[PDB]
Amino acid sequence: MSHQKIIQDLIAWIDEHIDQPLNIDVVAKKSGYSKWYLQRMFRTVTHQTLGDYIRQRRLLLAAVELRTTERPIFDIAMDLGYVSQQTFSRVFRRQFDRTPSDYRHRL
DNA sequence: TGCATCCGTGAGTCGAGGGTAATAACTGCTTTTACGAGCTTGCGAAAACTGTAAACGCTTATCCACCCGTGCGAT
Repeated sequence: MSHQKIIQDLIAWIDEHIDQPLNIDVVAKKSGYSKWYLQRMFRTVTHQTLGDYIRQRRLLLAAVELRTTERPIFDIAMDLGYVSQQTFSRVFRRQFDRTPSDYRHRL
């Protein structure tokens, strides 16, 4: 089994469990590998990062929880690896170039 | 020294059903008291509006250290 089949399984590993507290100590242990070694092979298969991409699906989930659900900004961050919305609102100007308040207005 | 008038006594719980009636003047005249009518203050409400330290949600400016963007290495 080549490693390009490993990371193909890893793209369906998280697509249901980004609302869960999913950390690297779960992803590495339930893959059969170590904590660091999964990140070296992750570059040569999809050209992007791993610890930011789980945020990139988490910040994708916050936008589809804002354009559909009435949940506030402060405690969507509580389930997605943040302890407050102060940093969680800040990276959204990097990921989608918008404010977490301004997305729901422009339809 | 009787004799004659007089004041003061006379069980206790309950009970039922209730309260009266005879008879008595008219007039003109003058002073006091009440009853409704109509105001005057004033007092408790409704409906607006001008001063402050927090007043509901929410962005940034920072600092920093867990983690690890990757590379290269461990047997």
